[PDB]
Amino acid sequence: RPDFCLEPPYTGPSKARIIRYFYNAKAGLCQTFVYGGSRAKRNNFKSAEDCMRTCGGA
Amino acid sequence: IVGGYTCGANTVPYQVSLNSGYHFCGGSLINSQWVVSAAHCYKSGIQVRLGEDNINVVEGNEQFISASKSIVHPSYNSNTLNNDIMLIKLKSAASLNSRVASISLPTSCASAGTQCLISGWGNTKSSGTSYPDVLKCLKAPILSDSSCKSAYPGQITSNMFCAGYLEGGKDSCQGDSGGPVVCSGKLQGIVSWGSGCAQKNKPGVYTKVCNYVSWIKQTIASN
Ligand SMILES: [Ca+2]
Ligand SMILES: [Ca+2]
Ligand code: NA
Repeated sequence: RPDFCLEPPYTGPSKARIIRYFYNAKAGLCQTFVYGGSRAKRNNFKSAEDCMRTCGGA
Repeated sequence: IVGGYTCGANTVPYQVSLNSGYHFCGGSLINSQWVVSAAHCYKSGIQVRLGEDNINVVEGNEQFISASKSIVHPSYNSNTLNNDIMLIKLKSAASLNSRVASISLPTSCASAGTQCLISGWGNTKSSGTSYPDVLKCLKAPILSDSSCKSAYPGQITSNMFCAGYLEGGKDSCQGDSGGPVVCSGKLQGIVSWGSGCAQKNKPGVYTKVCNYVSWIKQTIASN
């Protein structure tokens, strides 16, 4: 099945500026991005630790 | 705010910033202890920042007050974004002055074409990223429900309304959510969502405050 850790970060339609983490496969690390507040995809974490635990090494 | 202008220090006294270690949403002060924002702006450890202009520097007129309560509308739907409204109670009453003031709730809904003031510290670029230090403002008209539905097929509910310009270039953006849309001195909208920002044929969508006046008053009074 497709690895959700490899999907590009998704901001969504809402207009909040919430900082979340996503696994950047090209760089091999969890980076920050702007989440709009709704319709989050799975490559969206509240902390670097959550991101590494879920997507580390993808 | 994309395509707007610098409001001027404290020229929008009811505009507040919601901070959770950084600015993430806006809000509108409706009385000394209550702020209206968006449901999707619900976050942990919210601190309401009043009397702000430059959000990155202490200028002297600020009041930082923690949220003691954050009540999301009981019918908020995180998928459709219907009922995108939240009420925040201030832990201690804000000191009202010329730079920190409340905005009146509407007595009736605003008609299409009515000019309004939209403000916030959100992204100022339609394509790319640039967040302002000072508060930005935008004059934009309320759009018809027919045009709103045409722009967003099967997405506009009775609790939403579009505002802006169909040609693109002027709109609210990421970081503006929860903020005000004031028309003729009344809070008619809450920055909610849209397809990107300032895109042609994709005006911003806002929560229709006039549909929630009774709920707002009763909820504030019961908390
Ligand atoms: Ca990063
Ligand atoms: Ca400041
Ligand atoms: Na200033």
